[PDB]
Amino acid sequence: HFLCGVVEGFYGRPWVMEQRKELFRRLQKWELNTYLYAPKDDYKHRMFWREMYSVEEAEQLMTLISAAREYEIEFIYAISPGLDITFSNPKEVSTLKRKLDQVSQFGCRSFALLFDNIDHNMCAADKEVFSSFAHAQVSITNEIYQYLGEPETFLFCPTEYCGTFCYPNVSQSPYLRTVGEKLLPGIEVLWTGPKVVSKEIPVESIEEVSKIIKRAPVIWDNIHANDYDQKRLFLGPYKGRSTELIPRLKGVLTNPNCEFEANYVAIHTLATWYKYSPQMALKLALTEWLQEFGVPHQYSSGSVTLEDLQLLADLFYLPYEHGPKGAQMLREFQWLRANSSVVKIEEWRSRAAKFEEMCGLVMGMFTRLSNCANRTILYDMYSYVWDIKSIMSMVKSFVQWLGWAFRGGLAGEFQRLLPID
Amino acid sequence: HFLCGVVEGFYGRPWVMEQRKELFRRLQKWELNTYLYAPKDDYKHRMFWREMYSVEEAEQLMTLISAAREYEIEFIYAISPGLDITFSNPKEVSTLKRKLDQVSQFGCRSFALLFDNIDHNMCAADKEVFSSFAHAQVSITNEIYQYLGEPETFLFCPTEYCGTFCYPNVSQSPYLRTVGEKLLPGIEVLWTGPKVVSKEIPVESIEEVSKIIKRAPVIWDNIHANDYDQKRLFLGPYKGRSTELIPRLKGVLTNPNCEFEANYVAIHTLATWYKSNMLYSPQMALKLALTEWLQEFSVTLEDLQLLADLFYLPYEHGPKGAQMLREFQWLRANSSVVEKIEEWRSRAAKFEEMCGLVMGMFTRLSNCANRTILYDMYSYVWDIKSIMSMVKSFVQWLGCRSHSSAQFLIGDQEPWAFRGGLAGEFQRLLP
Amino acid sequence: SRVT
Amino acid sequence: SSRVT
Ligand SMILES: *[C@@H]1O[C@H](CO)[C@@H](O)[C@H](O)[C@H]1NC(C)=O
Ligand SMILES: *[C@@H]1O[C@H](CO)[C@@H](O)[C@H](O)[C@H]1NC(C)=O
Repeated sequence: HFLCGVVEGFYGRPWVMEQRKELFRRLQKWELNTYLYAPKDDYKHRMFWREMYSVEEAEQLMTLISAAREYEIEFIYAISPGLDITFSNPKEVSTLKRKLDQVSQFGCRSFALLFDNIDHNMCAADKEVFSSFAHAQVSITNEIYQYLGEPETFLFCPTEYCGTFCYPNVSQSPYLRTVGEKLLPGIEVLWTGPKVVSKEIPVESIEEVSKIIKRAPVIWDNIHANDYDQKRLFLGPYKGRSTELIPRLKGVLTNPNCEFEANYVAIHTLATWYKYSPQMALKLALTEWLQEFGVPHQYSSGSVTLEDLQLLADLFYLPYEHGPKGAQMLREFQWLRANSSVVKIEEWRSRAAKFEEMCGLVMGMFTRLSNCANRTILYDMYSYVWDIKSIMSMVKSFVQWLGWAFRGGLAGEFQRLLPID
Repeated sequence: HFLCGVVEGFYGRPWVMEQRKELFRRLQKWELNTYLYAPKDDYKHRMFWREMYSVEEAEQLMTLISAAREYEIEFIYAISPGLDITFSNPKEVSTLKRKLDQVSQFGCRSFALLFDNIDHNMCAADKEVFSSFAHAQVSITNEIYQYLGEPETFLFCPTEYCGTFCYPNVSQSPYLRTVGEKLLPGIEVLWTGPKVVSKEIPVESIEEVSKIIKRAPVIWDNIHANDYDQKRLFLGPYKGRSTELIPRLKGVLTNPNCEFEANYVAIHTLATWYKSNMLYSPQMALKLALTEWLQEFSVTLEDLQLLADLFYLPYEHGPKGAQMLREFQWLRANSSVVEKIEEWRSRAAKFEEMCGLVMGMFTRLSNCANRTILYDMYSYVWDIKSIMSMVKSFVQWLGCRSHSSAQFLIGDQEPWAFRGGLAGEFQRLLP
Repeated sequence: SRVT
Repeated sequence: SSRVT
């Protein structure tokens, strides 16, 4: 059974249960199957990981795992204990087992252990017991596997979870050789690609990693991940992963934007790709998303378009790429600024006009997005669309003036001073 | 009565009821009295001002207006029909009344009409019936004041609601002239200062406006508003406002940060400045607020002191923020010096440490217990935390230059070395 | 300032 | 430390 779905795997506010239930409706509607529970900053997933769910939280989680079953979505409960765990103390281990059990008794049939973004060293007690860092994860992992009874899905996220993160390189890695050889052939290995946010996940590279770990990996994809930049949102199509990768992979679990309602394209298209042109796949997704907008019902006395959503997506597209309308406006503004010294030049004025109208459409897009019925959708994207429309007003002004002191605040001030911006 | 507390008046995601109830609590706990309901993007407050609250909506408004009365907080409900209302048409007025009626029936005694941020012109029908735009606004506000039975508190935010916005100046403007003379003296008037978000409210200016509106205004205070700037958050003391104002004002309602749990300092300190003069020290207030706040969150006072200084006020960083900036501006300026330069090294060590503190603050905030407070500030705290890494590591780099000529970026990056996305790119081309 |  | 992606 190939795994395809979403991993709620990001830093910041986690999604509420009413949202996660909505996630399950959609995943089923788009014929996806998995959900990997892993929100870095949900209390007892990581920081206070040993601590057992209160009876009121135990109620909410059991209701969630049930809803997962209701919608034929497999629920994989992951735990990230690697911050401050002593790998050899059996009180640690017995507090892990006891927690996993607590979840097991909510329904949960599938699990995961995540050792990502943690110190490569370990305390002196464990220096004694295990030879390398790998060996200590492999050991506590393999035990917890057998303890729970070898469930059908069990996932392990390595510390060297992408190509750049392997020392010295992907193939000849002490750490990855130890995982490959000694991790029980039943459990699965997560992998984000060349880089943490891989622009491309090429086939060669998945073979280069599949050898060293003795198995086909499950992609934790951060293509649509947002947590790393307060001004970035990603609404462009799933892209840079060949459909040829499917024969060489056990899954793809996309770690998407923090804002729930902002992930309709990222997941719609992943499911399209699961059955590929990303330009086509977007249109399919934008066209279908548009119906979720609507305009409030009225018993008394301008509605968002497909051309609006195409512009929204193009301005908040992908990590390594702006959408076409975004790229174009940015080209046209670069040409207008650099040719401002020509004020025969009817060209500048005819292209000024066209860009001022391009700017106008961004303002129109926010006006209409503001008047829509789905306020959940509006609130989740508000501060993003606000920003784009206000920079565009400032840019519309500035172009006309050829014919923000504290902006960003302290962060912004320091950032302008770095010479790489 | 002198009105003092919070206007939920910002653009974007409004607060949910259980947030608004926890606010009423705090307004009482710190001896504040009023709450103006005017969140720009609760659709029935403005864009669909004509629309009656539904059944399930009604229960919420009613249960809210309850918790306000229970906590002796004075609920003012606002409505902003400014955009698309035809002022001259009787059926349009009837809707406005009918809706105000509907809310009256939830409990609401106090009301408000806002006419901020709208086109200064009006339609065909209004040009006939009304001599000026100002005449139109005062007419329906009067008619509505009298229809509701003339309640104790009833506000009017004008279109020209700050100094910068009066054509041509404050005293010489037809608009504010018309409002002073023709607008019923039982109606109060909202004012934000010389500007929309004011650095200082000088007493001289509040007199200059007191005369032309013919009364003591109520201040909508945008000082801690953060709805205009995605990267900005304001945890600074209530400041730039003279206690000497109190006597000359009918109130001060602070329009604060969208993130609810980050308004503790913003309101707590407004409380100490109301209480002090029913003089006052912004630096003291802050220390009181930050010590008290800390009970709610392992996170230290120093951590919060730093935090508040990093995210201080619209026109001013805090001491530890401003000094970190000075040093980094000095360190990069005098970096061409890689005897006589033991100074740069020993200061680059002082700096790399103060960066280490911002990292530690974040570790400790993320291990904290109060997750409501963590989540409301997470993206703000992660941003500074992470800009500081790139800064600390760039000072490091300038140092290890004596014995290297590697680039500052090692080859091909992760995305978060090139920030801001499209918006960010456009912005770095404005001069 | 910046804006409203 | 820092311990992040
Ligand atoms: C003006 O701008 C402030 C902050 O941008 C916003 O909160 C406020 O709602 C707008 N209107 C008025 C009257 O202040
Ligand atoms: C690494 O970075 C991504 C995006 O910053 C973050 O969501 C994720 O939690 C971290 N772990 C993995 C496997 O990506």
